[PDB]
Amino acid sequence: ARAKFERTKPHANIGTIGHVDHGKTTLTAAITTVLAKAGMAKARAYADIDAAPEEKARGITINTAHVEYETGNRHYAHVDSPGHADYVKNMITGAAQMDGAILVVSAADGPMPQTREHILLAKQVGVPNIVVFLNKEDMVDDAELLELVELEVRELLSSYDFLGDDIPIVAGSALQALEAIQGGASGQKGDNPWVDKILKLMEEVDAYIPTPEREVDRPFLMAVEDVFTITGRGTVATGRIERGSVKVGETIEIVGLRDTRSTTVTGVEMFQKTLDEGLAGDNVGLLLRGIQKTDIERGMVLAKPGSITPHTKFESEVYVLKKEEGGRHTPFFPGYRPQFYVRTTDVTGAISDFTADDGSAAEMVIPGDRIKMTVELINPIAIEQGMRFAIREGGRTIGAGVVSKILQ
Ligand SMILES: Nc1nc2c(ncn2[C@@H]2O[C@H](COP(=O)(O)OP(=O)(O)O)[C@@H](O)[C@H]2O)c(=O)[nH]1
Ligand SMILES: [Mg+2]
Repeated sequence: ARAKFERTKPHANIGTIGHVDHGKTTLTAAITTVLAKAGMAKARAYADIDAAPEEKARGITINTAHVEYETGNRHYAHVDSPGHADYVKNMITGAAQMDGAILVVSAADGPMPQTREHILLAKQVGVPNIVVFLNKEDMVDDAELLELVELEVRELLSSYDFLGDDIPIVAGSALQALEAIQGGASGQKGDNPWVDKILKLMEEVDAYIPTPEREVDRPFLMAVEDVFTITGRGTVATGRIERGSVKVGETIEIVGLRDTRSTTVTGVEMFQKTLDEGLAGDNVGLLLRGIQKTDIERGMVLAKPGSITPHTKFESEVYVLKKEEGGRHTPFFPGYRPQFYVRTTDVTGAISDFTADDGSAAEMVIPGDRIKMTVELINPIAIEQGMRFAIREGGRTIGAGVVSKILQ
């Protein structure tokens, strides 16, 4: 009968990716500017977005512009960054979630090394989907040429396991659309062909990039931060619920550092609140029946049973911090054994099997660069694909990783 009324339009986090100078920032400006004609955005000017501010977080410095807008279908947080290094750092550290990405490819240049590398990183950090905007169409007078670039991009996407045959590719000119608005174009479809292509891009983004599942609908996960003995019935484990929800009476697992163990949550507490249910984002104390404080310790996570498992070895994309950004001047090398900060604690590990983007072996990865490598931890800990971690030496972050593949 009646659909449920949605009080808020769906939300998704996207970003523009692609090679420097291909039009990422111009496209971002053009989107906000076209959508501002509908009343759905603050029109943001190129020079504004192009001057992206620095952000600090957990020891990583990244230049990143954040714009917001909506379509008729969905609200968007949109990230855009000046340089390649910002994209590596944002994608690896996860400082900007991407539910999907707009890959901007210059028609006049075709895909370029950072085109490949941003698709690579998109695959490795688990970006679900990509929409391509083939920019600078105004510079290519030749439909046969546009097709060849589009085929090359599809082939490139397919080689990183995106569905190259399904990815929408919209060809256009971000610059011409912005000039068309400045010259008086309305933002209504059919009013201006360059603006129509921006509107076409966003329709494709609305249709093709999925809205992420709500965090509270995902399987429960909480990293244990503190634990307390208050009565004999069990220990109160505290933390912030990273995702999902937990209810009194539910069976959860304690995962990592010790054999996985099942227990019943018999209470959920927040400040001044006894709850029946803790929700993602809530800082809670959870009473864990029959668990003694000695059985439980930071590093461990609480999780819906079977939703996450302990592992010791995995492939990852790792960024090495420059000394400028608080790292060391020396490269990472095979068999280096730093600390791996996994959610709450340092775990000792050894890195190995450095794999260059072309798949050849690498002898090292210098600060400021990124590489695929294998981590083996000394103790098992709850690991899943897309989990981020810091690599740390004497408490200082010297790199950043994202799990790309569980090996054991
Ligand atoms: N001819 C043309 N130039 C464009 C177009 N989009 C961007 N540019 C120009 O290309 C340069 C790089 O664009 P920018 O958005 O800064 O690229 P980014 O580094 O990928 O963000 C700028 O001087 C833009 O004005 C386009 O559609 N056509
Ligand atoms: Mg830019």
